[PDB]
Amino acid sequence: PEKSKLQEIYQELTQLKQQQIYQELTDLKTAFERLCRHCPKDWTFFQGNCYFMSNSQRNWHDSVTACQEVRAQLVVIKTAEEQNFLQLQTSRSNRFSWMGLSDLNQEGTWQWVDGSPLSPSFQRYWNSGEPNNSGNEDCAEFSGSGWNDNRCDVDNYWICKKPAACFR
Ligand SMILES: CC(=O)N[C@@H]1[C@@H](O[C@@H]2O[C@@H](C)[C@@H](O)[C@@H](O)[C@@H]2O)[C@H](O[C@@H]2O[C@H](CO)[C@H](O)[C@H](O)[C@H]2O)[C@@H](CO)O[C@@H]1O
Ligand SMILES: [Ca+2]
Ligand SMILES: [Ca+2]
Ligand SMILES: [Ca+2]
Ligand SMILES: [Ca+2]
Repeated sequence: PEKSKLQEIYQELTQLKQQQIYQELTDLKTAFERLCRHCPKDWTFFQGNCYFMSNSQRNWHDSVTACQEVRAQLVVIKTAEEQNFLQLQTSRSNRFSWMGLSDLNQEGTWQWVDGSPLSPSFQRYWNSGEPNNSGNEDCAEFSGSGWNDNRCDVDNYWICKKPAACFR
């Protein structure tokens, strides 16, 4: 079967100035996954991943579960280019949307739903004066041209993300 041979490729990979060897290893792995670009209907393809801009609103927690139900994740932003792309989409659609970011576990400590912390290089995306935790806000949303922390129980459109697949 096809899905079988694919296994054989990832299998061999696992079985494979040192930082220079791994850097090229990442290039190779990426050159292959680059061939897998199938996205579910109505989803957007962007840099190897598929994004879904919901057509309805939900609170933050319900948005998180909505994404898991389609084998995806409330969008966790990894690069500046990704952030700018999403911000433009939400900006043009005039819709406030949730992202997988919150300081729920510990006020002030922003963390993505995949465990990773908010890097200082992303602090520039917050809107002027944010995050102000006005009335205890622990969830991030695309608001205007930047981010804003809002209440978890508020309703917003959301965005989910998952890797493009090799088979339809
Ligand atoms: C405590 C409170 O509810 N204040 C609201 C304002 O919202 C707060 O301040 C803004 C700047 C933002 O930090 C929100 O997260 C706070 O809840 C509210 O301003 C608007 O707030 C929405 C977000 O819900 C957008 O950010 C708009 O751009 C803001 O103008 C104002 C007017 O709606 O009412 C209270 O002061
Ligand atoms: Ca290379
Ligand atoms: Ca809090
Ligand atoms: Ca908070
Ligand atoms: Ca706020």
